[PDB]
Amino acid sequence: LPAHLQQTFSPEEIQFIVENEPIKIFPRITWQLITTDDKALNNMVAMRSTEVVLWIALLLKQQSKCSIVAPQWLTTKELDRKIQYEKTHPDRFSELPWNWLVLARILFNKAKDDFHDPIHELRGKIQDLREIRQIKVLKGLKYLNESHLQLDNLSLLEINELRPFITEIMDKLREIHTASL
Amino acid sequence: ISQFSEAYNKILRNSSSHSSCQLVIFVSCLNIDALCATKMLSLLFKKQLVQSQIVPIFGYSELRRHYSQLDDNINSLLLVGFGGVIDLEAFLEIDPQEQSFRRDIYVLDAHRPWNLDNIFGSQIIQCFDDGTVDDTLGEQKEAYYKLLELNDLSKRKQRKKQIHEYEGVLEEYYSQGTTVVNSISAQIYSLLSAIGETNLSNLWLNILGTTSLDIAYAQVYNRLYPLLQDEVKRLTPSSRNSVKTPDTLTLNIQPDYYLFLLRHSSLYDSFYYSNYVNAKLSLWNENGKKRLHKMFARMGIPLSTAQETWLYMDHSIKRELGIIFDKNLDRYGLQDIIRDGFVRTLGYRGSISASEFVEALTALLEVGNSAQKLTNLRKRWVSNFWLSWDALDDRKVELLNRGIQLAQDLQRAIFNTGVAILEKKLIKHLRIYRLCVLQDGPDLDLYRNPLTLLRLGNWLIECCAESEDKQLLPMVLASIDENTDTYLVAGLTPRYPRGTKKPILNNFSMAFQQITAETDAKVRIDNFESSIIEIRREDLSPFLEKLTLSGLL
Amino acid sequence: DDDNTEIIKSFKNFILEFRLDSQFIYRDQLRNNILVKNYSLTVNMEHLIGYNEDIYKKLSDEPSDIIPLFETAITQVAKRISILSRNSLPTFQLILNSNANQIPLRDLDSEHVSKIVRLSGIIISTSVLSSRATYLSIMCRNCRHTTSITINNFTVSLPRSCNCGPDPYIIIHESSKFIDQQFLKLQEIPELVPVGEMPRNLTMTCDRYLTNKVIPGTRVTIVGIYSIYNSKVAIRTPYIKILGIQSDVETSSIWNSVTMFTEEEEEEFLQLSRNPKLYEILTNSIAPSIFGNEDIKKAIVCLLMGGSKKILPDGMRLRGDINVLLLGDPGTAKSQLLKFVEKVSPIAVYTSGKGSSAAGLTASVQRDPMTREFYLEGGAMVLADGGVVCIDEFDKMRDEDRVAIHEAMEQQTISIAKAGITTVLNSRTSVLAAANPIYGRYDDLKSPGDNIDFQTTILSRFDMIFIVKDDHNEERDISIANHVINIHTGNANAMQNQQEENGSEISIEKMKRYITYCRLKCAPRLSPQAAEKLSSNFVTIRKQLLINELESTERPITIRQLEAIIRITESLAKLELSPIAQERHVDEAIRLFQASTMDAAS
Amino acid sequence: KIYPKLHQMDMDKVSRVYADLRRESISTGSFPITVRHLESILRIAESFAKMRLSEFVSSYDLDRAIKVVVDSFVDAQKVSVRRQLRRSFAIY
DNA sequence: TTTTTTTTTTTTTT
Ligand SMILES: Nc1ncnc2c1ncn2[C@@H]1O[C@H](COP(=O)(O)OP(=O)(O)NP(=O)(O)O)[C@@H](O)[C@H]1O
Repeated sequence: LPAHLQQTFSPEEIQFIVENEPIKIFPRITWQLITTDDKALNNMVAMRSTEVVLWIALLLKQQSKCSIVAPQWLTTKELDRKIQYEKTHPDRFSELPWNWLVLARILFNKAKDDFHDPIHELRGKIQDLREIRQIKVLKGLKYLNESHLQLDNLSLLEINELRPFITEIMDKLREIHTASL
Repeated sequence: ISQFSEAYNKILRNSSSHSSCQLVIFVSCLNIDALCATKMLSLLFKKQLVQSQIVPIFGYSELRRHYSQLDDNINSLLLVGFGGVIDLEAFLEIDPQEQSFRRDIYVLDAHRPWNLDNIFGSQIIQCFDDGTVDDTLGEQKEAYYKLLELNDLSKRKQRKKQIHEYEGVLEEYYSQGTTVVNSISAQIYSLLSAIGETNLSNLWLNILGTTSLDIAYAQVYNRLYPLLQDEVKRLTPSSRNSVKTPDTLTLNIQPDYYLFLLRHSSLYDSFYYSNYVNAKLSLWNENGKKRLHKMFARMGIPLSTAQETWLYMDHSIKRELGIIFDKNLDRYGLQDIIRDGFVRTLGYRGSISASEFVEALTALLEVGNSAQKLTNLRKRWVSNFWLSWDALDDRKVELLNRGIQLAQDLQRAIFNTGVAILEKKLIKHLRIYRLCVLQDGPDLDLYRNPLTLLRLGNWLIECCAESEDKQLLPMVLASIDENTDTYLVAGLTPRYPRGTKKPILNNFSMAFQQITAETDAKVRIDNFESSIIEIRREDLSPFLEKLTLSGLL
Repeated sequence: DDDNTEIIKSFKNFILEFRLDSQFIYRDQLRNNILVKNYSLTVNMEHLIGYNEDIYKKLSDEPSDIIPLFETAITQVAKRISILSRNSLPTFQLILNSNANQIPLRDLDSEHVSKIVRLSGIIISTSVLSSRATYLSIMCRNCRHTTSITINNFTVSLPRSCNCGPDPYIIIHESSKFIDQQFLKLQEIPELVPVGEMPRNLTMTCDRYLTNKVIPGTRVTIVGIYSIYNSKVAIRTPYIKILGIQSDVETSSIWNSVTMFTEEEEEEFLQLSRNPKLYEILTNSIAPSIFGNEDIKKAIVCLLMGGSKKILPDGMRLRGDINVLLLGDPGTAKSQLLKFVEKVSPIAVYTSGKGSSAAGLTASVQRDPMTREFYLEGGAMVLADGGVVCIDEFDKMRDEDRVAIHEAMEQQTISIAKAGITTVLNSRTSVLAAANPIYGRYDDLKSPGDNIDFQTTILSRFDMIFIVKDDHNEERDISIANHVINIHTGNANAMQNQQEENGSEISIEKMKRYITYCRLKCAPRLSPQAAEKLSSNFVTIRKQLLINELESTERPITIRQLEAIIRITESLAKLELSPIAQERHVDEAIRLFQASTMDAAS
Repeated sequence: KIYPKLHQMDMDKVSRVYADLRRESISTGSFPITVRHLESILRIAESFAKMRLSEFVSSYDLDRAIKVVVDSFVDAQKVSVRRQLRRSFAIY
């Protein structure tokens, strides 16, 4: 009996979800490993771009025998185009990698060394991004009605963290409304 | 006697397996030299992904307790700060266990002289002295190879005379003043350097490790600045700001002071609880009090501004502070305060000199928490040891600040107490040595800590003797609260006024042994450190008569 | 001002950039508080000195000329945080506190004027809310030019430029925005630095979210700024404008109130209830000083929790919690005891009067000699409402409102019909009577009654009445006499209580938070049979004191005495944090007043 | 300036000897002792300590105080104090 | 450009 949470996923868990996504790395090394869901690989070329799953890269980065590439979406000049799109579109949430907030904390915890100037930059840009996005959320919350919801582009962290409030509430809405008849 | 790369790459061979391992550190003990060294070492093991148990031993006998207690399939071993004098092969015994023996043991320390069993007869060790003391030390070379394997009547007293020559030679070694030499941290730093790794952390841990002892001599620590400052020049965090940045944010050299708790405490009390100010300027005296206020009368500084928090003193008073000092402090003999040493920066959380960051580490040692009561107690000390382990970790800066204020608590006890003993005039000059004793007062449990009396009598030897001409004399202090009269007692040695002609080699390590070789009733070597023992009041007074004669030094 | 605008940019920088690893604390704090409608932020000056020293060096220099600027940016910060554009958004408040360095009040003169001073003192009396301008606009009496003034802080008369003259402008009152201002009258701490003299009171002023933050008569800390204004040479009145204010520990309390929650309390308060010694360990909280007198020692506790207070319709309501008598020979420790008791109370007033120190024991309404018109001046009993009543010298209390004590203890009120005002105002205050009995031990061979003034009725008015008799007796002394020299130096008994802290005993600044805690939960109540037990116990208490009075002895008992012992039950029960009360539970409350029944028998 | 302090080591003696100073304070009349009366003795000694500027109380510093308290009480007793002398002797 | 104010409450006292 899980007790907690229970319907919603723990952020602690959802991170375990996203940790299963593919990304590119820059190996130090030149058995098999066999594993299960891995496929690849034969001894993987050092100092070259290669696709793997995140968590393995996390661990070998912990041995520093690999280096994780910054996602091509994650950059200062890019965040600018997206957040600007965000200000000029008061209703739509624009477009995101969707595992991103988790990715942010994940990489900054360890992968911090691989980026060029994420420090004192992106954490602010994404704090603000999450900000204007958060007010776009909260302001979208007055249209809340049964039964229709367009959250469109919203991140799983973003969503799940607030899941209980719309879910639980909306039931109290729909139930009573159709109950009228 | 081996370069680090060999023993390290060899401990690798015995290193990874599951379940682990089998090898473990013995943190030894409460002395700080291990703490940084262990931590970097910890990180090392954590960097090579290797499971290790972590043991914070306290008692000397407690080592026997632990080695005999649980070690089973352990294929290799680490130890610190111990066995630089007494051999474990005798202490543990051991005995052969399966050439290429089933178990390796590592041991680290700067204390001298090494045991005769330490460089030669390699069984448990794997002697770590490299590359500090070669020396030679060609005396142990003859302590075995002349000793081993050792007309027939006249060559009998001849062989025994040459052996008596080796006996009288080797007798002088192993009978000699015990001293510290080099912070093991820099050994493991040049070790990590041999492997090629240098982390700004690890150099700062080196700083704290080296700096750990700076109240005690240097002596190589004087030349350690180059062994460190150059590495500080080996680290170029950036060409330029890059303000601040909120992260890295790394150390630099600056005007440090022997004056105490500068950054986080009032400038007044900074001069006031500080050791160097104490004896030189006579702090227990009201004379030197007013006289100190003369210093601000030359510093253009308000008594209020002395009561001020360091954070709020005017930027003017900050920039001109050192120059002011240069225009004044040279008057009373205070020119040796100023030091160019190292300061870590968390920036937004503040900046802290190494020298400062040391003290709060030493705070968590005594505070911040029938013979079984004191074992439970020592156990509490070892318990609060760990809070200092995490107090090394930057991740929580908050818990550190506890011990930081606690330093003001400690010193507020100490400073007050020392003076309390000064106007009492508890000093007995004796002949060979100055000595005192503490029967009672406030917070004697706080005086149970070896270090509280260490800091205490450190402060009090600096105090009692600047010099304070002439002929600096070694010291001993004692105290009791509970346990029926354990009377914690420690040996102590004079610090020169920054101008050290000789190493000076404490003789009480041997002498207390001569009393433990003497009637030795109630005497307890349960302590790791020869400088200090438990003693019963009943036999301590005759322990004092037996301490008078024979005077060894 | 573009210099000030560079400073504006400097603070916007200060907020957006700053990090404690990794969230930007003030930045979070903003969007946190904007939905609180706090519209204010509390900033550590140390995160500031940690961010850039420069801006403080100039901030510490003429903060008055900057503090509003500091706000004009952060009020803009919300603009870039609260919402996106392309309302109405109120001009922010800022409250800054810092560890700083404490300064004593008596030494405050000139010098530091127009700077920051951290300091404590204590507030005496709260001024009424006084609202002040925020925005105002004006049409001209003659040219009808429409002016707009943003009135900012921190006088300044209205500008006259578009006969037109001299200054033809009157406020547009309809469209204007506003804020409250408190006008704190606060006093230096009782301890320092009176020297020989009287405590000073220096006047300061709250505004906006700072207002009503602090109770009259509670220990507090204000930072603020030392400044002056004329207020009819040049002889201008000294004062301090207020930013930011922080309560001295806690004080929080008011109103309804606070926890908040820091969960470990519930558990730690429940474990207390699971500790069988808790009642008695509270008893061991009360006097580190006093060894012995365990009876009255158990008697103090049950008052502070509050007892049964039940309001049942109609307007009939019975008091809590009760009254207690410390009357006995000097050497009772009862004044030393009381000086524990008041420090225990979350909110109370210590009265040795007469009334304390200068207080009319009851509120005495006194005309403002300026602009006439009587206004109620407050009273010790009044200010102590929902808190402890401390009384010494009760032999000497004011006789006229002695009756207002004879009343307020019971009806939980004081009626003032005097002058204009008829309002019956609340004193729910619970009295503890510490007075010294007439002639000491001499009323013992006499009639013990009429000891208190000329009537026995005061006893009825009180509840737990206790006569403390110390004979010079052996060995009960030699152990407390042994306790003595330990108590003094070196606090050899005050160390011995710190291992009982780790072993058992309460910290007692905790005890405040405990009694604050369980007085805010609803009133405890007994099951029926302990009550019927109060009936067969008391039918014999009353029977016993008619039969005791078979000697025609004058006296003592009432039907408010039984009920008095009732409230002690819900007291001792409110210890338990239990809606019910067990039979024996009540029973030691019985044995607890039982000594007072023999006080009737002696 | 000077702030005197006794040590508990020799000062239990005044708990036992106060027991001596009160057990027979029963013997004749009452009181005019209190537990405050006991409290005050240390207050008497500390003063002499302040005169000696010893900064903490010597044993003799008590002997002053104690000896004061003795006859402070003793001739304050009535002619029955003829007996009350012979008891407080050991408190000399 | 300035205007205009003695009872009631409490107190300490022979
Ligand atoms: N546990 C204790 N019992 C008795 N006396 C104590 C105790 N602890 C300390 N004392 C001392 O004895 C005095 C106790 O107060 P006490 O003599 O009863 O005066 P009081 O009655 O409290 N004041 P008052 O209300 O005017 O009679 C204090 O002055 C202390 O010095």
